[PDB]
Amino acid sequence: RQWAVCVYCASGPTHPELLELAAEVGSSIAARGWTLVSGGGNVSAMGAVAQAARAKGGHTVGVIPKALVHRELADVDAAELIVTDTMRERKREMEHRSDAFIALPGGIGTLEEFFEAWTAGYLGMHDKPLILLDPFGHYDGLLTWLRGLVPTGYVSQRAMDSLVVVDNVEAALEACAPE
Amino acid sequence: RQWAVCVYCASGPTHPELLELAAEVGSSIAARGWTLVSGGGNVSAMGAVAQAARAKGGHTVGVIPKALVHRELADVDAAELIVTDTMRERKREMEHRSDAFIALPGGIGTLEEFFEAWTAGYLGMHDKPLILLDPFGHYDGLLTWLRGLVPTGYVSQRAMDSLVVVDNVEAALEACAPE
Repeated sequence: RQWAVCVYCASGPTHPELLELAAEVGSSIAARGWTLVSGGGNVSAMGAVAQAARAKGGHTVGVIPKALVHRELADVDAAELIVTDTMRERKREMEHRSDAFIALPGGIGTLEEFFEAWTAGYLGMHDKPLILLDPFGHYDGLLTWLRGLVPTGYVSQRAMDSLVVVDNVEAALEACAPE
Repeated sequence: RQWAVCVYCASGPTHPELLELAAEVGSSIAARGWTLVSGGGNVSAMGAVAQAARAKGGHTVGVIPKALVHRELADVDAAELIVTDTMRERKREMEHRSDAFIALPGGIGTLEEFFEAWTAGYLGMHDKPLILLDPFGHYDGLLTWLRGLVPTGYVSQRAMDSLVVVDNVEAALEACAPE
């Protein structure tokens, strides 16, 4: 059973900075001998990360709910394509299959995955690393805003501190590595 | 069965402004003859909303994972209390029991809930209203950041327009009301 890293990332934009990020993540995961777990779609960053893992010989696991199969273009090239009945089952599968989590820039669907993984880690329901990887300032406004929730007690310092925020792929993967 | 409104909200702080808002919401839900659904805990805003609803003889439904029963002071005085195995089952039960959703100020756990409900509605998995009720600019920074995701295509204008953002209880409940 290879170490597995789950990547949550955009399903929409085709911006080169986004796709190039996602591709480097996918390559680097594969090059470490690690399995990539992702949303199993061939669009946007989700397509880019899995394609790049495969180009380097890496094992890819794609987990997609049946309702998104035609919309997010189910990744028929994943070595394991897991099609789930529901979206919550999709997230449970991605969690169960993975040893660490990386969130790349994305929109509301990425954010719901991220907040779910974060809250679960913080409550002690799993002890897997959660990395937010953002080289081009995508989540700057979100993080400034989350930090303002600490002095007012809505978010604990401990919750903030259990999130690993980095701007480069190499630091993201070091923070995901098996101890 | 009775029209049911789910209220996602803080589980930490005890600010009078927060507790007063959550109490007014619970009282006003019961005053309409509606059911309150919530995370079934007697802490912070979560406890204030369910206590206010029940105080006016409103039907209250609490949904809580077994692992939070102690730390969130499971609301055993609720008319119905569902104890689930997982956080995902918790959120599934809250969704299926409810006709409309209100998010009040909260932290990462509220944002987890809110972003999941938003995503599911946007993708067409339900057509239930989603209201963000914020009389004190709690979410101003989050909304400003989310709107900055629209011109670059991470979040559609359609997704933003889905959200009903209001600053008062009456407008929130009007937007949750049965057609």
